[PDB]
Amino acid sequence: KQDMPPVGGYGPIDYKRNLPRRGLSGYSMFAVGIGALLFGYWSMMKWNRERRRLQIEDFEARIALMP
Amino acid sequence: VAAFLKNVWAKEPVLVASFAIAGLAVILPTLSPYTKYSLMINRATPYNYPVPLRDDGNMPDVPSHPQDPQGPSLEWLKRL
Repeated sequence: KQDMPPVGGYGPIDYKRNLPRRGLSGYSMFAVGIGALLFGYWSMMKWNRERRRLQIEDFEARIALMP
Repeated sequence: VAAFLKNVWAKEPVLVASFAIAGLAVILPTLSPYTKYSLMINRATPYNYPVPLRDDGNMPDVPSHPQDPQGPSLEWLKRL
């Protein structure tokens, strides 16, 4: 008399197949790429030109002496 | 030819991006006035020694004093 089949309690689990967790698509990408890229170029011309100012300063001490 | 940019950018999207960097690179050095500031600096970098010359009568300009306003003005860069 002690056999298995239970009265209730069932799901089931799915046979489904989906995980569309997107994801900033469709022209939202290529937008964070370009602006941060020119931001790095914007970081230039305030350092290389600044080091160029120090570069003439470095060559200044050479020319002032040597007579 | 209007879909020709939309039947290869959905077909081979690698060299299409190369030709756009082949473009926008040849054209722009002839466009913005930030160039020729590249030329004014790259000539005004003193390597060698500026040797003075001999006076005889003239004197058109530039006496012996270095801190006199007697030469050019490249001092815009320090103000820049």
